[PDB]
Amino acid sequence: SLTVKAYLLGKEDAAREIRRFSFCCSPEPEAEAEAAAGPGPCERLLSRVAALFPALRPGGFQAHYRDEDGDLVAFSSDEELTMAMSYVKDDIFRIYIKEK
Amino acid sequence: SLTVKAYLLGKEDAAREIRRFSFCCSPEPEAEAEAAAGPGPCERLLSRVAALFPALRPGGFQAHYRDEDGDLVAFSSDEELTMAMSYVKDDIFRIYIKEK
Amino acid sequence: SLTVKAYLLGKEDAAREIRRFSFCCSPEPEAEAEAAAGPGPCERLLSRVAALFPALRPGGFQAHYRDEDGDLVAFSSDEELTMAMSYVKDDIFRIYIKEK
Amino acid sequence: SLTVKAYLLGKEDAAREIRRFSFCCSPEPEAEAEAAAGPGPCERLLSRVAALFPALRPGGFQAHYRDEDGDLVAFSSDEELTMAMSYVKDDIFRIYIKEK
Amino acid sequence: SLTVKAYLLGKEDAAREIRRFSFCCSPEPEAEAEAAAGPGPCERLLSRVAALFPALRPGGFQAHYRDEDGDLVAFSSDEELTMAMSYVKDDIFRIYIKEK
Amino acid sequence: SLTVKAYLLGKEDAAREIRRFSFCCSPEPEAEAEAAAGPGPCERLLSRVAALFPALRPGGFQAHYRDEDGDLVAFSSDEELTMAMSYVKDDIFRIYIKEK
Amino acid sequence: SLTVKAYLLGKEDAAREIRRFSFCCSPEPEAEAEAAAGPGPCERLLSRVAALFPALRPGGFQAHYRDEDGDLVAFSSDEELTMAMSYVKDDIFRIYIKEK
Amino acid sequence: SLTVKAYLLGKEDAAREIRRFSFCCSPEPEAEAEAAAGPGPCERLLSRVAALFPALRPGGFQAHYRDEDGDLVAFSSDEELTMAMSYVKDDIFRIYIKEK
Amino acid sequence: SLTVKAYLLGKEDAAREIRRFSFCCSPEPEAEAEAAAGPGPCERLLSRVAALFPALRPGGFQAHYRDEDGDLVAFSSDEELTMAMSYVKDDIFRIYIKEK
Amino acid sequence: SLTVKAYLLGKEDAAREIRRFSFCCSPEPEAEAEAAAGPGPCERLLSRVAALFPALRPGGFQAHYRDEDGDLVAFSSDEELTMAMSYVKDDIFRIYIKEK
Amino acid sequence: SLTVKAYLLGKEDAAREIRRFSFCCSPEPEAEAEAAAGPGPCERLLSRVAALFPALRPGGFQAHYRDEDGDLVAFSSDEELTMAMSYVKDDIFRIYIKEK
Repeated sequence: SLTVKAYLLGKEDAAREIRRFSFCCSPEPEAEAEAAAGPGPCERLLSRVAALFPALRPGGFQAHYRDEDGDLVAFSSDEELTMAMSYVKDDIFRIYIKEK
Repeated sequence: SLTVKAYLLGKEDAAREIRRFSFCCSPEPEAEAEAAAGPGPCERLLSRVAALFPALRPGGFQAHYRDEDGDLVAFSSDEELTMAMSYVKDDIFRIYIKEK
Repeated sequence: SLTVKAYLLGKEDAAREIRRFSFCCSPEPEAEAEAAAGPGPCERLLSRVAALFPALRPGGFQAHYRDEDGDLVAFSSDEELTMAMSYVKDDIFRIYIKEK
Repeated sequence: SLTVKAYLLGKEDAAREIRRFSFCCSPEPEAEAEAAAGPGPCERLLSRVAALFPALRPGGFQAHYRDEDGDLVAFSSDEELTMAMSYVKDDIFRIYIKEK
Repeated sequence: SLTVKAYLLGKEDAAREIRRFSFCCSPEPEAEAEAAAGPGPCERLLSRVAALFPALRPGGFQAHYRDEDGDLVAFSSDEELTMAMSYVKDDIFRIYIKEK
Repeated sequence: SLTVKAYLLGKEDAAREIRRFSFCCSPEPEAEAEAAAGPGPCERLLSRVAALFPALRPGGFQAHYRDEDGDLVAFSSDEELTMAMSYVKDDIFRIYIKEK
Repeated sequence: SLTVKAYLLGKEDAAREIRRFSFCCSPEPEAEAEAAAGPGPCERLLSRVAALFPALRPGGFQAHYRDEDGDLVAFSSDEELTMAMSYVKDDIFRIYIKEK
Repeated sequence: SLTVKAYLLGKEDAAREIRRFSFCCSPEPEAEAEAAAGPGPCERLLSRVAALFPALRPGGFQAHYRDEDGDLVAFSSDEELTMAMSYVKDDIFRIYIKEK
Repeated sequence: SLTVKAYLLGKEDAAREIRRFSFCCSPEPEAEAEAAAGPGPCERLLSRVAALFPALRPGGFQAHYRDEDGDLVAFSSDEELTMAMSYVKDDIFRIYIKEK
Repeated sequence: SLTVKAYLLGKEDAAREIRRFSFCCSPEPEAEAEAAAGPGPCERLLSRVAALFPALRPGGFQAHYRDEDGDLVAFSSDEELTMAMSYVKDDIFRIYIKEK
Repeated sequence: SLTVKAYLLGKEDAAREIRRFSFCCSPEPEAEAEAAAGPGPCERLLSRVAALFPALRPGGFQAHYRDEDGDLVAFSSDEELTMAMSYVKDDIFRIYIKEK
């Protein structure tokens, strides 16, 4: 299991709302194309953040993760998630949520 | 139940009058053609706003709702109402009333 | 018993006069059509505010009550009164009186 | 699905009315010549904008879309629509409606 | 039994009112759909906090609980309650009440 | 018998006035609905504090009692009184009186 | 492997969006003219920045890299890339993305 | 029930050992002369203090209780115990144990 | 399960060594006289503290627990343990170990 | 793998030397009694700290780990190690080394 | 090639002398036991620092490297060097030299 921490950013980049959800270490929830048609972790995470942060649009936001440099990188692909977890050594995945 | 908030706009787009009414989560009040002859939610809402905002014409106004972008979209169809509620996560439906 | 507080608003929305009256928890003062011909609480309240606030017209004013959002909603129906009291938990009903 | 945003322009090129409609990602609604006799997306869009913007003529208007440069290009062909969508990366197609 | 401590937060995030209630270790008060139609602990807690904190709206507030990091996470689901109790080792469940 | 000590709090939460009254260990003074219509200890205590602390409103105050944590919990129910006495081992019930 | 960091510049030369991608130390992805018809690294990088920075045009931007002096040099040739990497000693290639 | 706290005093009247035992509010444990032959509370208390404070003699000590003045009064009679409890209002009986 | 925290006291009553062990909520480990011949929790705890605190004698020490007053009470009976746990609300039992 | 961080403490409890070693998540290095004769993790860790901290005795030191309270608990048993790791969520095990 | 930067520390942990040397990416300079009899990188580095920092003893010093936490870890084994380089992403290995 891997708890993912999300940080909501308003206009002054100030923490509006905080919420976390339990995630599986598994690559993807489903295997069939009826349930995985390419993505998996990204589409899963972006789903929870939507229901968790109703303050903004359901799918009208980008999640930005810090890199080795610290800069924000708006991720939106499973390939980018596998990389983002490579940074964190612990079982906590922090990310910066922003509404488009 | 779903409370619908209406905002009256004069000439300077300034809030003239504020009023709310309790609405049902149901699709339509009646089923017979004697009582539903196509519309339902739109005709119902537009009815209340008229009696609630006597300051203007009874049926000589358009209700504009914000979209995902924020822009105003003068709705006047049930199909447009079902969509407008899809935006709001809460049980409060805000709309911008304007007299023609 | 339920004390109703009224706030008179001039031109600058400034408290002109303040006055309160004792009201009954009962639905309506009378039952016969000779004394209740539809309304009850609204017609009763609007009656007192008139005699209490002679500064303006007797029946040429609208009483606006705050909602869950805080916005003003010019009430003028018994059905709207029962709802307005649902907001206040205490035995004090505050309202914003304005002359038309 | 693809929401198309339209902007009405008066005399001072000022936003008169705003309205949006849900569109299909599909090439055309119908395949038979009885229902597609050459056009498809253009004729479909121009149909909605007419019913949506009754303020002007039903078919006496031209829809202008921004290009790579930003300039307005009055489109009126399906071949031009497929190209216009190539600009927008998102699922929102903005266009400038003008009455002839 | 499990005593739940709630902390009311005004505008300056200062403790407005403090109140506690005795809760059952049981999963849910009732089993029938007439009495449990999905939720249980969340709907129960949120019910008490409403009657306990009349200072704000009855159901117009979000309860935020500290996580392993300490950040506030506005919970509103039974699945989130079972997790929140997993943090506290004692028989005291602290939470931060905020009115919407 | 059980002596109840009350502490009056001004603006600086400073002890304005101190007064005590002898109470009965009994559940309620009366049994008939003409004399007990639900409450008993709360309504009894709140009655004395009013006559004892005329400095403020008769029934426009809340009595807050310390819990196991020490925090103040504005009680106003008999069910809450039976619990408050469970804390004190002695025959002295201390409480913090505050005018609304 | 070599991570390339890109910096998006608006109108005030302020960092709009940040995103990184993993690159190969290899000269070119493919060798055949069907896949390398002259360029290689430039065309590859400019491809990613496009998909990564959809905020602007797909191929309507120039990437500027700092020199020994620090000044910006809009590169757009493989010969210029091999040189740009000669500056950085680490495995991180920073560049300034600007939309034309 | 009544918890009795005992304080052991060495040579410098310093608290050597602390220990408490649960006592009954009842006058005497037994009624028959085979079990009550005059004393009751004194003989009972002095019994526990012996087993509790083995540091000194089993029955070679005197228990001194504070009076209204505060001075120590070596009690050793049931008649003296009933009086000693009359001082304490709470359910805690403190006494000063000293070995002869 | 119940973790018991022990505090070693030298000559200056300063924490020499700290160590904890997991205990069972059960009354006693065994039931037969071959394994319970009267005691149970006391003999069990005093056993662990010995092996845990080899700094002093194996069975030449007394464990003192705080009471309602805070004073130290050298316990050495199962009847005293059941009482000591009645103080702590949590699942942590703190005690002051001293070598005789 | 699990990196264990050790902190050397002189006379003023000041960090004398810092050193870390890579450990296996496995229960024990060996299974045979020739290589595991009861202990495993404790004997393994205490072995490394000795070779790593030659400043003091090889086996004349105690490693103290923080608990839930924060206090130091001189561990020296495998059963105590499994518990110490239960505190840390990450893959880093910190401990306070002290020479006897 | 890999340049190793060393920092000399006096009494006030102030940078006394700075010096760097070019190192090989290779595991060890020699393979024969006449030239590698176990160590390699450590013995090589410690050799240069000696000739480079004649201010102190030739082999009477310890080199401390920062970890993931930042704390100093006096390394003196090849196994520790391979790990220290794993931290630095660049081709620069910084270390804190201290004379024993």
